[PDB]
Amino acid sequence: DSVIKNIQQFKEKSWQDVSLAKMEEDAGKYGEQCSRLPKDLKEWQAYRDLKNYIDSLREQLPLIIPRHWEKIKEITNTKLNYENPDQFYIEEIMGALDFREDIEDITESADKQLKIRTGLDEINLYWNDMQFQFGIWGKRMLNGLIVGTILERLEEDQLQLSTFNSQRHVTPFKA
Amino acid sequence: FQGIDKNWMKIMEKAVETKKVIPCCQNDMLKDFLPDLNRKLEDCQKMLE
Repeated sequence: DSVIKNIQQFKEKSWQDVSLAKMEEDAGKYGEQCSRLPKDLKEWQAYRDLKNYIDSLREQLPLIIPRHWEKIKEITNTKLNYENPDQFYIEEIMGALDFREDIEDITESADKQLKIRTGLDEINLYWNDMQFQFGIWGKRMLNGLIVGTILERLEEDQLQLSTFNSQRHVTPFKA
Repeated sequence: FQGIDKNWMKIMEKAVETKKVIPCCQNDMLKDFLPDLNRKLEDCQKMLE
């Protein structure tokens, strides 16, 4: 009955379809603790299998919690899941190892790529927003009051771009 | 320096029209003239001295 009460909490977690972060590893852990010593005496292999299925979901739930998310879906056996499913995923994310952990490392990299791309998009805004600081000369025209402040940004950004160029994750936005 | 100043008068007449940074850096007339005007000013600077 406790094995059916765990299969229901999983079906409830399936119906939820939302990033599982805390409750999934807790519900499966607390029961499996009082089940391990009992399941040897209980025997009933269907209960141990359900406890095994509850443990695998507790593992997959921590892994579960953009272009990087679509690339994540790709290396797990799934297609616009992290799109259509992260929205409303019954048990596609939960179902989908070393090939899993290698995929996870390819998404953390894809997450770092995007974070640098956002950093470059931040640069592009401030160059547009800024305007050469024109100061009084009498009009007997105007002149650049501070070029040095803009020169500091040029080298700072050139150094940031050179620092990004050294990272392996620059290659897509390296152009 | 009568003529030189006109070419510089026109650069700062062009600066009012388009004031953004990325334009002024890439702007056609202003990129090409600063090297030329510099040699023209430096030659009138050295001649004054």
